[PDB]
Amino acid sequence: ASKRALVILAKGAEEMETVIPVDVMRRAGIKVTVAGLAGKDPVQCSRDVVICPDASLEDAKKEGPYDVVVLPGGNLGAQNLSESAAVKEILKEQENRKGLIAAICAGPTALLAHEIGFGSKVTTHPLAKDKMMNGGHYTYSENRVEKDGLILTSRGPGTSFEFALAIVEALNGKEVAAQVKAPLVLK
Amino acid sequence: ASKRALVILAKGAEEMETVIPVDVMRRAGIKVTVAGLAGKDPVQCSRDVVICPDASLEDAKKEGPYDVVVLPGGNLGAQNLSESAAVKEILKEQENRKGLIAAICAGPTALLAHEIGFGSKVTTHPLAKDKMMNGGHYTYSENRVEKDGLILTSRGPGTSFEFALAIVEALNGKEVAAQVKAPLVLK
Ligand SMILES: *[C@@]1(=O)C(=O)[N]C2=C(C(=O)O[C])[C]=[C][C]=C21
Ligand SMILES: *[C@@]1(=O)C(=O)[N]C2=C(C(=O)O[C])[C]=[C][C]=C21
Ligand SMILES: [Cl-]
Ligand SMILES: [Cl-]
Repeated sequence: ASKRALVILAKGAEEMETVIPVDVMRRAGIKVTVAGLAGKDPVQCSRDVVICPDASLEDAKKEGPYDVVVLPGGNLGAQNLSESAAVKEILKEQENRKGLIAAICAGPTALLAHEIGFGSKVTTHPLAKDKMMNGGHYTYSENRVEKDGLILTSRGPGTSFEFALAIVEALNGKEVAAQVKAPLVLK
Repeated sequence: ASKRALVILAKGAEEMETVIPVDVMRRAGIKVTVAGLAGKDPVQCSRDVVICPDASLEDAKKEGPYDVVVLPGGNLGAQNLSESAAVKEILKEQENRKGLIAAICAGPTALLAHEIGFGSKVTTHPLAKDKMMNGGHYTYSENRVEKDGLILTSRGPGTSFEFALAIVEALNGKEVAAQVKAPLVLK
C-alpha cells in the first residue's frame, strides 16, 4: 500500500515549494494528489507559473484520508489556505487521526489560522515568524526543517528539498529518503 | 530594458529544473517566457506536474531574440529538445549572436544533438556524462555549475538554484543575484 499525499494548491502558492515536494514525493513512490483549492482549473502561482491540479480539493477530500497533508507557502497562497473552511476541516480531521501535517515558508501560518497543532515547535520563513507567533501558540525554531508532534515545518524555497525529503523519511523511512536523494545532486 | 529569457518546455521535462529557474529569474526582474515545444497546450512533466506554457515556441520565436535560452533537463524532455528542428534554429541563432545558452541535467545533451558550443567546458548529470561526451566534442567538468564561452551548464534538480542564480548573475550582475538569493533561505 503506497503512502498518499494531499498537496493543496491555491492561487499565489510558491511554485517551487509546490513542485519540489510533489516531484520528490513521487520519486519516493508516494501517490501524490495536487488538489486545487478553488476547483479543477489551472492555478496561477506567485511567480506566474501556471500549474494544472490533478483534481479539485472538493473531489480530492472524498478520496481521503491521506498519510500527509502538505501546505506550500507563498504569502498569498497561504492567505488563501488560511481563509478556507475546506482546509480547516481537512487539517482538523488529519490532526484528529494523528496524521502528518507538513507546511513550508508562510504555509505554517495556515495552521495558526485553523488552530492546528498548538504547542508544537515550528519554523517558518524568517519574515513570517511574527505572524506565526501571534499569541505564542507555538514554540519557534530556526532549524531548516522542524518536526514536533504531528507537525513538520520548513523555512523557504531553499529548504524545499530538505522539507520534501523529511516528508519522505517520515512516510517511507530513512533508506528510501537516502535513495531518492542521491540522484538529485544536492550539496 | 529588462533582460529576457526563453525557457523551452517539452513533454518529460524535469519540472523542478523548469520551475526553479523560471521563478528565480522572475525574482530577478527578468522577463521570462515559458514556451511549449509542442504548442500552446499544457505540458506533462517527468513527474506528472502539468505546466501551462506562456506561449507556443512557434509564437515565442517571433518575439526573439532573448538574452538567455534555457533548456531544462528530464531525460525525455531533453530527448524531445534534441529532436526538434525549431530548437536547433533557436540555439544556432543564439550562438551566432553570442547570446547566453543555459542547460541543466540532461539538457546539455540537446547542445550536442544540435552541434552547439563545441569545445566548451560543460557539466551534466553524472548519468548523462557518457552521452554528452560521445565524440569528445566538449571538455567535462564536475563543477555544480560550469560556464565557458556562451555555455552555462549544471548537473541536476539539486543544483537548480545555483544554475538559476548563475543565469541571474550573468544577465543582471552579482549584486542582483545576491539580493535575490537572500530571501530563498538557501544553505
Ligand atoms: C515564502 O515562499 C512565503 O510563503 N513567504 C515568504 C516570504 C515572506 O515575506 O513571508 C512573509 C519571503 C520569502 C519567501 C516566502
Ligand atoms: C536529470 O533531471 C536529467 O535530465 N537526467 C537525469 C538523470 C539521468 O538518468 O540522466 C541520464 C538522473 C537524475 C536526474 C536527471
Ligand atoms: Cl510569496
Ligand atoms: Cl528524467
